[PDB]
Amino acid sequence: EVPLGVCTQDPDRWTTTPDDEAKTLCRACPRRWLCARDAVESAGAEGLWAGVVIPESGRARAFALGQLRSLAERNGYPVRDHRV
Amino acid sequence: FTLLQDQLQSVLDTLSEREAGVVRLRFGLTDGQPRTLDEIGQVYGVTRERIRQIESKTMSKLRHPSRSQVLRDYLDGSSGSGTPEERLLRAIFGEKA
Ligand code: SF4
Repeated sequence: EVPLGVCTQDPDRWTTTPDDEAKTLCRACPRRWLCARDAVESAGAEGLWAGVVIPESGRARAFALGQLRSLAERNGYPVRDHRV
Repeated sequence: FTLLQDQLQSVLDTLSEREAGVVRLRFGLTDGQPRTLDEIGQVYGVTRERIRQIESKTMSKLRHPSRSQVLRDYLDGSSGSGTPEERLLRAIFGEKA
């Protein structure tokens, strides 16, 4: 099976207090572009997904979700629009 | 086989004590009776607005793959249950998952 992201160990270091070592691990993550799709499809995704810390609001959040949508599609994980 | 109840317990243990308690109260994992946000403010002694902030933020922690990716496989078997666990799962994953 595609393995779990290492984030499942120490979830808070991705969801709540992300640091550079966590982002480094996302860059090496085998499910990174699946994770980027899922960030766009998740209600209110926040924090470190797919190597991108998603801001909680504003145009910065719009940019991060736009980038993750485009990278997801580009790597074979297009967002299902019926699920956004 | 790890039961959904046991997987949810392990996931909830990754939350702060107050986040876990708010979640359990909200979805009736405590006794089978879900609580309104006003009632959860009743408990914990905070305003309805803080219960709402905690709930939204905790829900986004639970949706992140660090907590959601092993729960996602239970959704289809749990959907249509009528259970509190299905209720929490559906709140995490939404109604189109
Ligand atoms: S890319 Fe996603 S699944 Fe992989 S470690 Fe990062 S947050 Fe976890």
